[PDB]
Amino acid sequence: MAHFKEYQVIGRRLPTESVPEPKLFRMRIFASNEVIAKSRYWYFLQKLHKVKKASGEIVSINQINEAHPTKVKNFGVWVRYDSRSGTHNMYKEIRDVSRVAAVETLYQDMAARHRARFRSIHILKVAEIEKTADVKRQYVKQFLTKDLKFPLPHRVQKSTKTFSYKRPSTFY
Amino acid sequence: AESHRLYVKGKHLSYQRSKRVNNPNVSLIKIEGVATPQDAQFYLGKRIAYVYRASKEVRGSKIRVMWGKVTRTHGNSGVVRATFRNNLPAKTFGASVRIFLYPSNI
Amino acid sequence: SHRKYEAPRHGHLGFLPRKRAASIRARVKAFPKDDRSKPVALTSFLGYK
Amino acid sequence: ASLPHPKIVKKHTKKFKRHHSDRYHRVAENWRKQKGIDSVVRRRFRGNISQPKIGYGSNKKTKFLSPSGHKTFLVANVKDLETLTMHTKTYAAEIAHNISAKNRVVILARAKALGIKVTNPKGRLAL
Amino acid sequence: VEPVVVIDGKGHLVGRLASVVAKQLLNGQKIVVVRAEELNISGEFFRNKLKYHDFLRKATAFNKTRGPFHFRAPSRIFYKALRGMVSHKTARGKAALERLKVFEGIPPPYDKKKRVVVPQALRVLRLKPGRKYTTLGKLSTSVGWKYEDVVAKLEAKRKVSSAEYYAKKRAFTKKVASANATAAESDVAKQLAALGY
RNA sequence: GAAAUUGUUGAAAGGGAAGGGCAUUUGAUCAGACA
RNA sequence: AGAACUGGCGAUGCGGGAUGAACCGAACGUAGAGUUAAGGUGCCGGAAUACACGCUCAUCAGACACCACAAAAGGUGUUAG
RNA sequence: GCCCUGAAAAUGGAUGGCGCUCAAGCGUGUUACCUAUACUCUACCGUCAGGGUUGAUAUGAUGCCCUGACGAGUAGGCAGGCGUGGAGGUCAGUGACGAAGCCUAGACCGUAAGGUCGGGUCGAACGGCCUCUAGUGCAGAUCUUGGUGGUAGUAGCAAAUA
RNA sequence: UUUGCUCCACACAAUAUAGAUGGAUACGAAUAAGGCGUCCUUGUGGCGUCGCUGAACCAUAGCAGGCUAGCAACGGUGCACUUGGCGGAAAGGCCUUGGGUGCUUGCUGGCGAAUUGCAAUGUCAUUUUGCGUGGGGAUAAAUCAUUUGUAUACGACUUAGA
Ligand SMILES: [Mg+2]
Ligand SMILES: [Mg+2]
Ligand SMILES: [Mg+2]
Ligand SMILES: [Mg+2]
Ligand SMILES: [Mg+2]
Ligand SMILES: [Mg+2]
Ligand SMILES: [Mg+2]
Ligand SMILES: [Mg+2]
Ligand SMILES: [Mg+2]
Ligand SMILES: [Mg+2]
Ligand SMILES: [Mg+2]
Ligand SMILES: [Mg+2]
Ligand SMILES: [Mg+2]
Ligand SMILES: [Mg+2]
Ligand SMILES: [Mg+2]
Ligand SMILES: [Mg+2]
Ligand SMILES: [Mg+2]
Ligand SMILES: [Mg+2]
Ligand SMILES: [Mg+2]
Ligand SMILES: [Mg+2]
Ligand SMILES: [Mg+2]
Ligand SMILES: [Mg+2]
Ligand SMILES: [Mg+2]
Ligand SMILES: [Mg+2]
Ligand SMILES: [Mg+2]
Ligand SMILES: [Mg+2]
Ligand SMILES: [Mg+2]
Ligand SMILES: [Mg+2]
Ligand SMILES: [Mg+2]
Ligand SMILES: [Mg+2]
Ligand SMILES: [Mg+2]
Ligand SMILES: [Mg+2]
Ligand SMILES: [Mg+2]
Ligand SMILES: [Mg+2]
Ligand SMILES: [Mg+2]
Ligand SMILES: [Mg+2]
Ligand SMILES: [Mg+2]
Ligand SMILES: [Mg+2]
Ligand SMILES: [Mg+2]
Ligand SMILES: [Mg+2]
Ligand SMILES: [Mg+2]
Ligand SMILES: [Mg+2]
Ligand SMILES: [Mg+2]
Ligand SMILES: [Mg+2]
Ligand SMILES: [Mg+2]
Ligand SMILES: [Mg+2]
Ligand SMILES: [Mg+2]
Ligand SMILES: [Mg+2]
Ligand SMILES: [Mg+2]
Ligand SMILES: [Mg+2]
Ligand SMILES: [Mg+2]
Ligand SMILES: [Mg+2]
Ligand SMILES: [Mg+2]
Repeated sequence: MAHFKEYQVIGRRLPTESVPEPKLFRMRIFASNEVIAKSRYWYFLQKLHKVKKASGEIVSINQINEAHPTKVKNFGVWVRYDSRSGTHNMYKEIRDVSRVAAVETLYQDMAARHRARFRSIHILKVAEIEKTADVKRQYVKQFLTKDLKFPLPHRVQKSTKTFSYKRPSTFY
Repeated sequence: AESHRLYVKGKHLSYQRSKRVNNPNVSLIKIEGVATPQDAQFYLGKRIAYVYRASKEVRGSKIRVMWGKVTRTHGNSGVVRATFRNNLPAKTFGASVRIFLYPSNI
Repeated sequence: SHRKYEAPRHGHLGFLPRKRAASIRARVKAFPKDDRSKPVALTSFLGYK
Repeated sequence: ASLPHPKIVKKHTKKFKRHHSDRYHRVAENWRKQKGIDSVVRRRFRGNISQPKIGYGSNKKTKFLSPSGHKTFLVANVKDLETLTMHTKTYAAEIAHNISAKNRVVILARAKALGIKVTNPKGRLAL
Repeated sequence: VEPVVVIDGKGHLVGRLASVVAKQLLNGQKIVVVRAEELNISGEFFRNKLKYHDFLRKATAFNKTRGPFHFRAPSRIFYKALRGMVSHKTARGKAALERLKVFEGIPPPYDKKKRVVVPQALRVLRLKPGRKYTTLGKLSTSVGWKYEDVVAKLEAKRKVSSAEYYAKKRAFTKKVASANATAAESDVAKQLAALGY
């Protein structure tokens, strides 16, 4: 659904006489702007509490920035989704440099592999896998062998003009 | 010397148009060596001449010219729209055209 | 509706058009495969019926 | 020699010819409105002839001005012609079609004297 | 850019060569395409063969003469892909098409005139490596074209003469380089360096 | 002494109809305005 | 075939859906300049053979609402769970 | 999930066509770009509204001036107009030095009905303006009467012995 | 049929033009591989180097390019000759010899340019044809009518006729 930021959103049920100071619940929400983010918040609260937005208020909204945006990280990702004939839990591992980047490729992947649009997914948890060897999916492990190296065979230069006078070479 | 060219080579391509409706009042011009709208911004305002020939001599010549100006860029690949004194004939879609260097700003 | 009884078409579609030839002298559309080992000779001959 | 005026704009020079007036002789080009129920013209489908309608109306300023800037006024004799004696920057005389040859030279003469423009001096001219 | 552009068909993808050729024509660029027998179509040989027989069945039921025409030649296959991308029943379209010439092999004029390529339709630059594809020459012969052998023969002949031409030239520019060499390290030379030459 | 329709002459266009709309090239033709 | 509420077509062109009464967009005096809708931008055709991550190879692949159809059931094809 | 089997109809044939395979395919994301009689600004037409202006000594008070907004349309309603035959009035209107009519990819006015002029033909009458009046406007009605085509130099003009 | 035809030459007239305006600048083959240089044991060889676009290469100064002088080179190039050879895929074009002649911006000189008035394509290309001029060259046939019947509805076909 876009290029994500991650938000803390904090909300509560409106105060009353016999209950001032209602409890205060927070969610981390991945969305592209704060309007989508406050909406997602109410979406999920109404799956957990007796509230709706008409009887609650957003207390705070705050964008959370990646702590080490240029440290490569192995993410564990947990997702719930809906298929055409049923709904299902999944665990994926993603390797990127920020939760935000991680979540963007997830939704991409879910769309491409499973045909899940944004409406049909629930991020249940996104967490940095600290020690390797608790990294579980091979398509990632592959990339943490010692002294890793690889070529990119069959190089494809982009032409800038419609006619060439050479005959390209895919060397690299 | 051998070259005397003081203009940029160019080509009459289309009228401004829809899928199914054209508008003779605006002509579309591809300019040699202009690949992008940024490149094409240079030529905005430059003057175009479509130079053609005829059998009847007129003011002592068998050569005639339809004059116009470049007015804005067009799309992403350095094509340009232009208007003329009189709309270009349309047998000329694919005919050559001359983009001068005046009015100059360098 | 469908014939009723099946019967083979009349005449051969490989001899169309059934127009008059472009000349009395029918053309030799094809000559024998050449075998350059043998002596030179004609491969056809003109006559009258 | 005519009152100065803003550039005359005509909006629709092309004649509004009746539909199919090109298609059967029996149909004159004179404008006539389609009233048929199915008619492409009346329904105004892309591609067919325009119909006359009030947007085409000319600038109140330049209306009735012919190219020179004068309105034309039909003239049958000197007396008619003299109704324009204080209006030569603004109206121009046209000599009526049924005015005689000899009677045009009188009119043509007086018009010259009064500085009145004449739209068709060459008529019936004894050349 | 140049008055006539000669494209070496070999290793190009039919419909992508077609799409750019049609365009150049429409903009007034004369084009001649050569070695159309060495053209490619993606998809393995059988598929395109099947596709072609699909083409073959279409004909005017009352008179096969007025119905769609099936040209077997690799150049005419190619022209078909082209003509299909040009509003060819208009005068502008006819005009465009006259700017076009398509050949099997590289016949005179063009064998001594340079030919170019079109990278955005170069098979080796477009098809994922691994994917099966089809040579036009072979596709044509299987649907009737009669002259692969005699193109092959002429080409092989032509290719001999051009390797000579080449050998000579490469020998002439070894000298020419042995010139740009004395001249090196001279005043005029480093002066030209300075200005990027 | 209209029109349909016809002969001649002149000009023009015409790859399975013709005619029409917006627009310009070309040709032919013409008004006005200038002092 | 027959009812309910609204919105339309009929009575209405215009842009889109190739095509089409009813769908999408948008309702019309004569025009200039600008910006858009719905819908598009390889070529036909105005507009990126743009960018990015995946998936897909079909000896009857697939390709955009209304819409011009396909099902049960199967696969040690391949993908992710 | 994509792909494959499951998957049979009649003229040859349709993701609109060409064609496309790390797509020009399918899912999803991000920019840019094209273009409606729509939106914005401006001119001009007309409609509706709200103002202003009898003060001579010049010309429309149904006038003139300022301002705002609006404009689809069958059946149908109303309005302001164009055109014909005839009638009262008027212009002491046009005309044998050529009325009327007719012809004219010549001109000009009008959004239009139409109006005006030139040239050619012609031969005896005719028109502007205010009014009055109706047997007052045609493309259709298998409309009426007359005239004329393509069909076409075509079908044919071949029974009864010559 | 009132001196016709054809190739070369130039002169005038006309008619065009799907669109000149420095140059279409020649290996082949591979792409999970190649180009070039160099050596060698000549090979699926050693060694070097290059790419990452033609953003190149070549050409390019002079009244649209005038008139002139000189030097250094002996190089470049235009033209018309002439020598030897190559190319049939549509060769109709490529290469080579030799003298002649022009130009040379390789370098250094003398003169000229204005008024086209502050821009107006400012005209420099290549199609086809027509009329005469004189330098070469060449001096037919088909059709109607007649006729055959290997042919035929009519045309057509096929024969025959100094
Ligand atoms: Mg963090
Ligand atoms: Mg049967
Ligand atoms: Mg014959
Ligand atoms: Mg009617
Ligand atoms: Mg009807
Ligand atoms: Mg209807
Ligand atoms: Mg008579
Ligand atoms: Mg004519
Ligand atoms: Mg016109
Ligand atoms: Mg609705
Ligand atoms: Mg009804
Ligand atoms: Mg409607
Ligand atoms: Mg449409
Ligand atoms: Mg459709
Ligand atoms: Mg097409
Ligand atoms: Mg385009
Ligand atoms: Mg872009
Ligand atoms: Mg659906
Ligand atoms: Mg599966
Ligand atoms: Mg399909
Ligand atoms: Mg398409
Ligand atoms: Mg996509
Ligand atoms: Mg408008
Ligand atoms: Mg407005
Ligand atoms: Mg209305
Ligand atoms: Mg009246
Ligand atoms: Mg009357
Ligand atoms: Mg009466
Ligand atoms: Mg007429
Ligand atoms: Mg006039
Ligand atoms: Mg007269
Ligand atoms: Mg008269
Ligand atoms: Mg009489
Ligand atoms: Mg009255
Ligand atoms: Mg009546
Ligand atoms: Mg009527
Ligand atoms: Mg009638
Ligand atoms: Mg009728
Ligand atoms: Mg009627
Ligand atoms: Mg009748
Ligand atoms: Mg009759
Ligand atoms: Mg007869
Ligand atoms: Mg007969
Ligand atoms: Mg009989
Ligand atoms: Mg042309
Ligand atoms: Mg190497
Ligand atoms: Mg080597
Ligand atoms: Mg080696
Ligand atoms: Mg180079
Ligand atoms: Mg010089
Ligand atoms: Mg050729
Ligand atoms: Mg000098
Ligand atoms: Mg001669």
